[PDB]
Amino acid sequence: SGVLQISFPAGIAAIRNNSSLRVYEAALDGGVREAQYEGRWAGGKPDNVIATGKIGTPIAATSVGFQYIRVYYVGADNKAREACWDGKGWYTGAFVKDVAPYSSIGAVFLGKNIVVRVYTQNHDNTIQEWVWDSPSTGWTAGANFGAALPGTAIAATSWGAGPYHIRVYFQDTNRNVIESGWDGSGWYTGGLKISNQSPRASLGATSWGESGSSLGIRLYYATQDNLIKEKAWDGGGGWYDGGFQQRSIPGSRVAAIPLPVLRVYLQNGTEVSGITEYAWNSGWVVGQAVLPPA
Amino acid sequence: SGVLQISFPAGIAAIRNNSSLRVYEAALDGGVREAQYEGRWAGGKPDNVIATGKIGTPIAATSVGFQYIRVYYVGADNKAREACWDGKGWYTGAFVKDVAPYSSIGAVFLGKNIVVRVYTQNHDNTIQEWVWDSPSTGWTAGANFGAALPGTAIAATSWGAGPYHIRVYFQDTNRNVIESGWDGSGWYTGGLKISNQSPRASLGATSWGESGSSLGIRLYYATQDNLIKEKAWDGGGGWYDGGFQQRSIPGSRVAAIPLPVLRVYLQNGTEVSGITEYAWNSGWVVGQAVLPPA
Ligand SMILES: CO[C@@H]1O[C@@H](C)[C@@H](O)[C@@H](O)[C@@H]1O
Ligand SMILES: CO[C@@H]1O[C@@H](C)[C@@H](O)[C@@H](O)[C@@H]1O
Ligand SMILES: CO[C@@H]1O[C@@H](C)[C@@H](O)[C@@H](O)[C@@H]1O
Ligand SMILES: CO[C@@H]1O[C@@H](C)[C@@H](O)[C@@H](O)[C@@H]1O
Ligand SMILES: CO[C@@H]1O[C@@H](C)[C@@H](O)[C@@H](O)[C@@H]1O
Ligand SMILES: CO[C@@H]1O[C@@H](C)[C@@H](O)[C@@H](O)[C@@H]1O
Ligand SMILES: CO[C@@H]1O[C@@H](C)[C@@H](O)[C@@H](O)[C@@H]1O
Ligand SMILES: CO[C@@H]1O[C@@H](C)[C@@H](O)[C@@H](O)[C@@H]1O
Ligand SMILES: CO[C@@H]1O[C@@H](C)[C@@H](O)[C@@H](O)[C@@H]1O
Repeated sequence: SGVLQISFPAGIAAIRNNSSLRVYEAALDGGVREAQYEGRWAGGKPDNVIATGKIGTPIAATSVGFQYIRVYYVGADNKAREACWDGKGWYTGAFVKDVAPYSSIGAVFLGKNIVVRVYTQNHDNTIQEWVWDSPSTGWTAGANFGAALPGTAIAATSWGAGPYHIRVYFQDTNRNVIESGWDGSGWYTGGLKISNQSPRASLGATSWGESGSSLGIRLYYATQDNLIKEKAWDGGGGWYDGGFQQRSIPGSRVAAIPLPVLRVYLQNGTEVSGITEYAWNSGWVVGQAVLPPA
Repeated sequence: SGVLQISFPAGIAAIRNNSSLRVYEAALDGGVREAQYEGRWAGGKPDNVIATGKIGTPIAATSVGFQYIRVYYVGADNKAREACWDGKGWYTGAFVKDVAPYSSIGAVFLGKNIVVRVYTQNHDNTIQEWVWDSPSTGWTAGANFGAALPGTAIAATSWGAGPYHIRVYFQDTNRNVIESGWDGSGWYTGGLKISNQSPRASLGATSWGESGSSLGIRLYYATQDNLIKEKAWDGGGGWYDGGFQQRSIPGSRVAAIPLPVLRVYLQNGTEVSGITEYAWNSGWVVGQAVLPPA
């Protein structure tokens, strides 16, 4: 066990391809460790580092199956960087952007083609989108959502193609959790608002289905009491308070992968620094008490 | 603006000569910054750095008036190090000791001569005493309190001249806050016990008076739900829950300087990452909403 090498609190990101999972956790030296679920849990060790950022790096991960994985982290040079998987080994990606030293990161693949959005916080504390549509044009600026709380968590999810549907959750300068939305016709301010939350309260999103009845979105958020709670959206909506409620360590990040393998990853104190998996199976249960390298 | 350079959460240390205060706060690049109170608050800026540790460095600070100041921090190499003041300018101390990567620091002067104790957590997770008695002998290993919780906070306070009195507060492997005492005739387990507290809950001790009726000890500590509360010992005895109960950011540190200039420093989310001063004046009040560099 080298669970004590895991940060307290760690940056956490999670992806899945069917019942194959990956969880990316921050080591306390800035190392971004991969944990693998392939019918059992492995990795999280020093030889599972896919890159090194600064101590306290946020992690954001996104994928198209396991055909393409992209993991985002912040270096000690206050630049967001990118680790890449294209089926035959990890490599450094072209994504390099200056961020506020306290910036969080969100990232999404758009549809089943290799199209990427990354959301970071500028020095001026605005949320800026980064766009990759193809190699010819490379990384460009997309939308800037304006002033956000300095240090805000940033949580992004996408579903659909033609058009793509994107939601980005972050805190405004009055500590409210708000939502930036895109459905093909410009960015708007969404229906989701959690009033007057804790400064830099952690945020995690997942989504499943398509626009209409099948659609689901879950947004996991820190309460001022070191709980992680859940806002939920299904089909045509009405945001509501979901059943997920769990005690966490102060500052726990949270990451979610979607139904039908709905899992939520946080730090609740197990083995001190270890990450815990919660699983929806007609009700919340302990999916795995502590992730590798425990 | 400048206050956004302070870590979230930040190591905090405080000392005082009469009504002259010094507060040491960690910048989010590991910078150890000095705020000064000389009838008004100043400092906290980049040209007030006295030393640079790893991001999330703990800070311990101890003084004999303002004739002698010692400030302890952890470097990027997992070595606890010292910045010194002898009344003529800041220099690098001889104290360089290996520490677990997540180690805290407690440090005390013993009496009015130049005698120092530093408490750290070793790689094996034991609490280690470092002894400085004179130049002839230099830094030596002292007592070892055994297994502690990996990443425990460490708070240390001393009073008295001969015998010297030392109390060291830290978290055992069962998450209980416990006390190591020295009254001149060997170390013992003290009466202070705070059962099954949050793994690595912050800790801050001040003491005043002398063994006898005039003795004060105040131990500030973090609760599971982001309050800082207080354990109080007055002269003769009986630990009691103190009046001091404030809301904090997740993982806020706490530092305190003794009555009759009793002030508690913590991070409650004012200007996001600013340190707030509480004052004792027949009841707890706000003394300084936000410390420099804000
Ligand atoms: C062998 O390939 C496995 O699956 C890939 C999707 C990556 O997660 C890689 O780190 C892992 O070793
Ligand atoms: C081919 O380019 C690689 O993958 C693209 C989808 C981007 O993530 C890019 O930064 C990376 O270098
Ligand atoms: C049409 O409403 C938009 O899409 C839904 C899926 C929700 O994200 C809602 O808050 C948003 O405003
Ligand atoms: C049926 O309940 C709703 O959807 C489930 C998938 C869970 O997210 C639950 O917390 C939520 O209230
Ligand atoms: C049946 O296994 C459940 O689903 C897997 C895909 C993992 O999330 C595992 O930890 C969980 O117990
Ligand atoms: C004389 O040596 C200086 O003062 C002593 C009290 C110690 O703090 C030592 O590390 C420092 O270099
Ligand atoms: C006499 O009791 C000893 O000294 C007191 C000042 C307290 O620190 C107590 O916990 C300790 O065990
Ligand atoms: C009687 O009041 C006690 O001593 C004061 C000096 C404060 O520490 C207060 O919180 C404590 O309850
Ligand atoms: C006289 O003013 C009070 O005491 C000073 C020594 C400082 O603690 C100051 O911030 C506080 O308001």
